[PDB]
Amino acid sequence: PGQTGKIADYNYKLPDDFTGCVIAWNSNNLDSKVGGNYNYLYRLFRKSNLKPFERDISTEIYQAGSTPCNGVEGFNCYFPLQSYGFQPTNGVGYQPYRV
Amino acid sequence: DIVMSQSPSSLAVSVGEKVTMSCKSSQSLLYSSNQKNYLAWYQQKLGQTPKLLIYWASSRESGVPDRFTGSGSGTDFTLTISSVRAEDLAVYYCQQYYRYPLTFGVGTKLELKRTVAAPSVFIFPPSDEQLKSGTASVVCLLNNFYPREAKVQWKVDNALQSGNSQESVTEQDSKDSTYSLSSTLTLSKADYEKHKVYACEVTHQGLSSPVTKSFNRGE
Amino acid sequence: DIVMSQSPSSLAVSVGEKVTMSCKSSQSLLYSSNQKNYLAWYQQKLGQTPKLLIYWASSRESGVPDRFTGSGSGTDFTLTISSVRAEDLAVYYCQQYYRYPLTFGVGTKLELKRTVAAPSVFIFPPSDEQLKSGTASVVCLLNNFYPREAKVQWKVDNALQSGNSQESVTEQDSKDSTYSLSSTLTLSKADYEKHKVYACEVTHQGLSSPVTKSFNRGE
Amino acid sequence: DIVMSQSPSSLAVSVGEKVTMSCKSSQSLLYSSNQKNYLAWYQQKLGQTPKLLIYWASSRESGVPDRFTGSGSGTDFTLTISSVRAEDLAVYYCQQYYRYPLTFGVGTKLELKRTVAAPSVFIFPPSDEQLKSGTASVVCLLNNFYPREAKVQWKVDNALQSGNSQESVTEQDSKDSTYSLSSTLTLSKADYEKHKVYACEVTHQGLSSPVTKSFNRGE
Amino acid sequence: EVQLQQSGPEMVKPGASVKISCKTSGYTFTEYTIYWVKQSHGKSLEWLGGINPNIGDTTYNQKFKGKATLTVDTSSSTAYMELRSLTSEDSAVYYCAREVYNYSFAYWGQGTLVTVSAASTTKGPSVFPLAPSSKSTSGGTAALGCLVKDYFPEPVTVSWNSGALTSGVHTFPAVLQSSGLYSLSSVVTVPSSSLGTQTYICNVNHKPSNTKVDKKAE
Amino acid sequence: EVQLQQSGPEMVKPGASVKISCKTSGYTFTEYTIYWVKQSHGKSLEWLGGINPNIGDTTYNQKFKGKATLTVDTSSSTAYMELRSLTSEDSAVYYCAREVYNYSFAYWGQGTLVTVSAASTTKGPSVFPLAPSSKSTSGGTAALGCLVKDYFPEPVTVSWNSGALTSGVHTFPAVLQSSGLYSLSSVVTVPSSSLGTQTYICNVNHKPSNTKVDKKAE
Amino acid sequence: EVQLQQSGPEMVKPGASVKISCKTSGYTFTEYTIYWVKQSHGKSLEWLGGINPNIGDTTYNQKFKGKATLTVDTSSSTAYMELRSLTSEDSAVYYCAREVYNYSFAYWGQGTLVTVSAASTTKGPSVFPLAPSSKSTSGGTAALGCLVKDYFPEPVTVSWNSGALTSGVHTFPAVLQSSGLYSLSSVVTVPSSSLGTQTYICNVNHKPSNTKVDKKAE
Ligand SMILES: *[C@@H]1O[C@H](CO)[C@@H](O[C@@H]2O[C@H](CO)[C@@H](O[C@@H]3O[C@H](CO[C@H]4O[C@H](CO[C@H]5O[C@H](CO)[C@@H](O)[C@H](O)[C@@H]5O)[C@@H](O)[C@H](O)[C@@H]4O)[C@@H](O)[C@H](O)[C@@H]3O)[C@H](O)[C@H]2NC(C)=O)[C@H](O)[C@H]1NC(C)=O
Ligand SMILES: *[C@@H]1O[C@H](CO[C@@H]2O[C@@H](C)[C@@H](O)[C@@H](O)[C@@H]2O)[C@@H](O[C@@H]2O[C@H](CO)[C@@H](O[C@@H]3O[C@H](CO)[C@@H](O)[C@H](O)[C@@H]3O)[C@H](O)[C@H]2NC(C)=O)[C@H](O)[C@H]1NC(C)=O
Ligand SMILES: *[C@@H]1O[C@H](CO)[C@@H](O)[C@H](O)[C@H]1NC(C)=O
Repeated sequence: PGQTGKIADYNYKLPDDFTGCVIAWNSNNLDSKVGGNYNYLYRLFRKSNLKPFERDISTEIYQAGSTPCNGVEGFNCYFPLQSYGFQPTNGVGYQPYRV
Repeated sequence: DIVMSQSPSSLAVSVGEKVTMSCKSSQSLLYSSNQKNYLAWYQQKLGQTPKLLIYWASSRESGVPDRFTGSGSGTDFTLTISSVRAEDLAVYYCQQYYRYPLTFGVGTKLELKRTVAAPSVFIFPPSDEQLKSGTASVVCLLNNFYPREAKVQWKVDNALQSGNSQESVTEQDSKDSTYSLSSTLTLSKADYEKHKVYACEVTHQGLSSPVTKSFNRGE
Repeated sequence: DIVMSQSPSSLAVSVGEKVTMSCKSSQSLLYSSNQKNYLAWYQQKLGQTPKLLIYWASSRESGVPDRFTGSGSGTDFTLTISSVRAEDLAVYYCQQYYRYPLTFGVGTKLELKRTVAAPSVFIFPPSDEQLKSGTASVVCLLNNFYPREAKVQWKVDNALQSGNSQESVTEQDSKDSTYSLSSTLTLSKADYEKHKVYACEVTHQGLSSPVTKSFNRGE
Repeated sequence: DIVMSQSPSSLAVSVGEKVTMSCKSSQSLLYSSNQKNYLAWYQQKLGQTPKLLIYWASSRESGVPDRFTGSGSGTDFTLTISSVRAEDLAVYYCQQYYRYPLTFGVGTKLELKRTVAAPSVFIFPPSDEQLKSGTASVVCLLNNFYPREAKVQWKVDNALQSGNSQESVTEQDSKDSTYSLSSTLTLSKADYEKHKVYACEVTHQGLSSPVTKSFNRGE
Repeated sequence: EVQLQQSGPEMVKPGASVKISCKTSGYTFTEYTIYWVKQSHGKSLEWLGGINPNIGDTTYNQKFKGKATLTVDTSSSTAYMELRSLTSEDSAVYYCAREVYNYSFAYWGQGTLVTVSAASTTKGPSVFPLAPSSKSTSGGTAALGCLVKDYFPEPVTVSWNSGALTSGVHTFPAVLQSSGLYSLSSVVTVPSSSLGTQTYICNVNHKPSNTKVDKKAE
Repeated sequence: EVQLQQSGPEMVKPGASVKISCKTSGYTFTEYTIYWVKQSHGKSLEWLGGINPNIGDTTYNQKFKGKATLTVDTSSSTAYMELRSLTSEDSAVYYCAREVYNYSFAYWGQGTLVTVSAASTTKGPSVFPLAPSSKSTSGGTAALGCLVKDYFPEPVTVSWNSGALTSGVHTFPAVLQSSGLYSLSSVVTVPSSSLGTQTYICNVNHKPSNTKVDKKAE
Repeated sequence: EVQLQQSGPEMVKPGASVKISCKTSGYTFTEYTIYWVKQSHGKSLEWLGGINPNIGDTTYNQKFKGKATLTVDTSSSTAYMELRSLTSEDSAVYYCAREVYNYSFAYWGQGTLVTVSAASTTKGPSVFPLAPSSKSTSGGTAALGCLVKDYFPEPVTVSWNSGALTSGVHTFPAVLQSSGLYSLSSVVTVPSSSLGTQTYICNVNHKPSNTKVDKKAE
């Protein structure tokens, strides 16, 4: 509550008046496999601002410049999602948290 | 789309009237989703780099001067300056940011209302100091002439030779209501000793007969 | 067209006295309503611009401490420096905005009386070599003494020639607070070869008897 | 009281070791009250301004990268650089201020080593075309060598000539990470033609055989 | 209030290096990017492009495409656009502009109005005025100017002939001559019946070269 | 806020006019006015007018009445002033500060120097080596110097022992000769009984003109 | 608001003094005392001592004490430094240091370029070509250049062949030889494939004196 971030804006918002509890634990030792973990991503770029408790299921192409992409990508039209590329045998610091 | 580069050159525009900076877009307002337009205006005055003036063809920010008067939509765009003043006399340009490739057009270079006149042709002898430099410089200069696309005729020693003279028009005048062309003659001193007569013949619109003064060998 | 006189004519006054700066107006300044007089006094530092001291004849400016006091009446309101400070060393002006045009005087420059110290004055005999240079520059040096009403005396074989001598002074210093002088001599070629004696004699207040220097041929 | 000795001069430092250069303080510096000591360590880029590393003899400045883990008090002092990078290569200093005066060493240069390699030593005889000016210069120069530990021996007529200059060596080369030590010899033209023998003996560390450069006049 | 300011006089010689910089200010650099423009020194304005540095791939218009090696920096607050084989004809100022999620070129700086030569050899400035010798029987008025030679770079401000007519500021568009420095001329109107009361004096007011010489024509 | 910035000394021959203003900003053209202040080399100031914002009606001082040309720009709330055929006492630096409803001037700009000269180019003064001629019986101490004449523009410094202490640098209150070019020297402290053990060299080292000349006096 | 700028442009002959001061300001005057330290050609900063005008009297390091007799201003918060009996030994880079009650030296100032040279006249660099004498058996690659000796003043960085191969040129720290002029060397290795097929020209860039000379190396 009260924090900011690209995750907190385009991935998952949380109310300031949130009275609750959250549980997390390490679970990346078998839910992943070598070759980069593209299974779990995080949203970076989105044209419409998200509201609290709204789901992000759209995968629209990022629209980088003022000149509209409008279905055609290229210069100033770049893809909005990228993978993690983490290695499976790293510590929890390089690992996701299951919440 | 096609990169805009206006042709033909002339499409008359007036100062102080409903000024029209005419450049059309090859596309209509048919923006596929949610119908958003992408129009700009960058106009270059003396030295100053143009800033944001118009965005999305309908709305300007708070503090943007009301000189812009909304008119035209679709395949056409035209901006009108409100009460053109000395601040509003400059070179004009237009721009859009809708699709590939992005470009800035040629724009419109402003000219103001006044009738065509005759050049101020006069003959001036070269000073003895300048001739010492090894070149003979005779000044033949023109005033009060028009338009943008003109021509100057140069004849040398009864033989039609071109490409040996320098010509360039003067910008929008400040005080004496005059345009001018700078011509510095490019020859060697050797021609001065093997030839005798150096005179300029100007045949622009404003004259009835060309001005040709005659002189005797030795200035 | 309108005359306003400061005072005194001159005053060699010290830092630490109570110096008098007043500037007079044409008529009494007091009107009934708002009971205020439109007038302000200024001080200019050397090189720096004038700065405000008094306004509206009764109070003192925010930023200007109580060193200066607002006083005076009628035509005159007083500029008083209580224990003239180390940063008050500059000229003092008076400014008027009570009757147009804005007409100004020179202001009060507070010099100080000191005992005269004489700089080492010498003159160089011009050889015939100097004629090759094309310019005559004889040197006579004055510096480090007071006041501005000093003298440069030119005697040549008991003949008084005038109309070619000027003076130039510097300002107050911190340690000795005397000045630096520069006087320039330019002579004619006709007098250069027809005589052998040309000199400058300083006879300021601080000497007892004027010294008549002389020299003999042979170095 | 306390005197400080900086060392070593030039020795390679690697990534990830615990740096320890011999900096000596003659007396224990344990400040009696509050048992708090005060120390400052320097880092200066080549020619730059110095900066602090460890203060209070134990603690580092907050917000500084983790290459810096130093401490030391009394007689115990040691600078530590972990992961020495190519820009961290410069000269480091040590200085106490538990007691006036401050004492400063001759300087401690930390270097970076690579695989063994050596440059071919050069000899520089003067060209005879320059003899137009009337001066002849026989110079022995070693340039672009690594490691910095090289030396020049001056022998003329089997007599050791030294103590005629004070040295300040070149820093890192951008091309091959090398250095340069140069000595300049000046003589007169008159004895130049009638004397012939001037040579230097090079004993570079990276050479596998004793190199004896020599020159013959006339081939 | 995002502000980007230009910097650096440009007299570029071909085959040389160039220092690319844009001092971004008014914003943390991870929010808004930089788009660049070239001015064709008195021709139609030329759009080139910019970068959104998230992956870095960019394509410009043809002239600015691939001459040099294209770089970018998301961290030290500098965007990069350069040219190799810089010549006199394309000798132009590196303009860059901040972007807005609505509009691409949003704010400029003070800018640099720079005239560039291709490192031609310097030539000394020699005063060459022209004055008539006999009486001027043309009648009424004339048109003459003074020669300002071997100046680099712009600008100059000129007044003429003791304000006989209150005009006389004239600095015409110049072309590249063979001397490596452009040529200047002016125009003035002066009555011809002033043989003795008025003279032709030209004040060379080229600020860069610090040349100031006058001359009284008898 | 109330910021008025002026700069740039202009040297033009008599008869023309130069374009300098005192630009206010941020407020509607309704209320406040302006003064210009000219100082004439330690003599009286030279006020020339002020601008009335409500109508544009202008003020003249009666003696210099028709000198001022009347202009006003309501949209920018600031105009420009120009003077023609001024006299020598108006030929100096220009200052102004935005007029205050209470008193005249509070905070200033840098200013601009305009002085009326007769088209005279900088002519080098003659420098000669210095050697004593008569015996040193002047009294007090020893002091000698070289006369420097006809310099422009400011400043000029002649060095004694290469100028270590701030003794030997000065700025005279201004006076106008026929060309109005000034004469600056330096002050040195030397014992009177030590004539012969010291060297005295005079060089002109005018920094603005890019002058650096070497000279040995035996 | 700590603002420290050392200042004072002078080019000094032997036998004079030097004054490098710090225009300190920003905080309460008596809170800190700010002291001085000496730098010579990149060696350890030799700390000299300090004087507090709020203390007034003089006591220093015994080693650097007697030569100085110093004034210092409490009002301008400006500290000055001057040692007397100056010779070439104290010709050194001067810094002033800010005291902290936790550590001693963390943040430094600009520094000054103060050199007391032995009256070397300003003379251009005399290029001396170098050619092999015995057989060309240098080994690895060829080495040829132009020797720079007896020049004044510092510095020299040599550009090579009209600004093409201009990365990595180097300059020695400056010392005064018995020759009476600075003798610094700058030379680079040249590729061995250009033995005859390329022309050898030296381009010295002695910027302070503005001298540019050309010479061919065989
Ligand atoms: C249960 O499910 C129903 C229907 O699925 C939900 O009902 C809607 O609830 C919302 C919440 O208030 C109502 O409010 C409206 O919300 C609009 C926002 O939705 C718009 O964007 C959507 C996203 O589209 C992108 O991604 C989808 C991928 O799934 C792609 O299909 C699209 O092409 C796009 O890529 C659109 O799909 C949708 O059409 C809208 O454009 C907002 O715009 C409105 O103004 C309003 O706020 C909405 O009216 C309800 N609609 C219906 C039919 O019920 C309900 O919330 C779910 N949950 C519960 C508890 O009932
Ligand atoms: C920048 O662009 C936004 C619109 O962009 C939108 O941003 C998010 C909210 C998402 O919805 C995006 O999908 C979307 O692209 C401007 O916001 C609004 O723009 C509209 C224009 O269609 C404005 O409508 C009019 O604006 C004029 C301005 O003269 C008003 O006078 C009218 O009354 C009418 O409102 C609308 O006002 C505007 N809203 C706000 C809050 O600004 C945004 O203005 C624009 N900003 C700039 C600086 O260009
Ligand atoms: C210096 O030490 C004092 C202890 O009194 C502390 O308050 C202060 O934060 C220290 N300064 C720094 C920069 O750590």
